Amino acid sequence: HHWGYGKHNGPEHWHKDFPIAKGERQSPVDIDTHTAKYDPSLKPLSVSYDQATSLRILNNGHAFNVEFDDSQDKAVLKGGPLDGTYRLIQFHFHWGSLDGQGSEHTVDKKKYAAELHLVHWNTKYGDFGKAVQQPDGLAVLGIFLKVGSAKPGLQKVVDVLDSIKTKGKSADFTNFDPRGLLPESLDYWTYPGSLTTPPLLECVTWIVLKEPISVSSEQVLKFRKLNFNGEGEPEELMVDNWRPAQPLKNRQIKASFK
Ligand SMILES: NS(=O)(=O)c1ccccc1Cl
Ligand SMILES: [Zn+2]
Repeated sequence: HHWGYGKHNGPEHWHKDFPIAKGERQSPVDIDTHTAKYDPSLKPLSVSYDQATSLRILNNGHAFNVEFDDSQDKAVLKGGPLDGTYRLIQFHFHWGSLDGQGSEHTVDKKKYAAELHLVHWNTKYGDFGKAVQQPDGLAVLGIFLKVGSAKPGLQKVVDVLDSIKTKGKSADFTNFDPRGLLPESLDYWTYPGSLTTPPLLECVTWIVLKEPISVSSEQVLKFRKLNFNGEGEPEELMVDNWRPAQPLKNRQIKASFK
């Protein structure tokens, strides 16, 4: 049936339903740190998450989304390479079956244990659905996770996962503050790319932070106890929900730092 991450419906199949899978600005990519070019004209990123309103967390059968109220300018991203204001609509993760894999972007071929995506849409296009139809419609902030010490501001997410074990379950998830997921530094690489899941629209400015956050072994362990299937189906653990690195082709990765 439909796309997933298994042997029969995984990334090497997606192009059949989604020919853009082999397009010119696909994500994720390997970030060759020696080839990315310092661009002294990029500004500092501006993450304004003080007023963020989270609503809900949901298992959509590929990952879990923590969803925000994006009907006003309450949590925005601006600056960096971005023109205009992008509102936070959701974040999710991609993670592995083992600590040695899980991230979508890689750094000099290094795979991290998981990668967080904070998904924002350009408010000149009025909603998320219109933004994805535009070459500068989305801005995703990518943050790598490595396993070491626990990240305290992730724990509230880890502790609700038992309640959304299977596809289609959701749970109320208000008053969660995503500034607790950020690393200290905001140095980044940026390039134009795509959703890394179907429909793989080429609508994203990717902003990937150099500095990983660390989470504990028990934290990422809880991610791996999720299910891709729906309740009362045979259990397929939700792991390795990451697309591998795609050809860079005709793109340059720019760095905010030297
Ligand atoms: N993995 S991703 O590219 O951030 C993504 C996934 C689903 C919807 C929107 C986006 Cl930007
Ligand atoms: Zn993602």
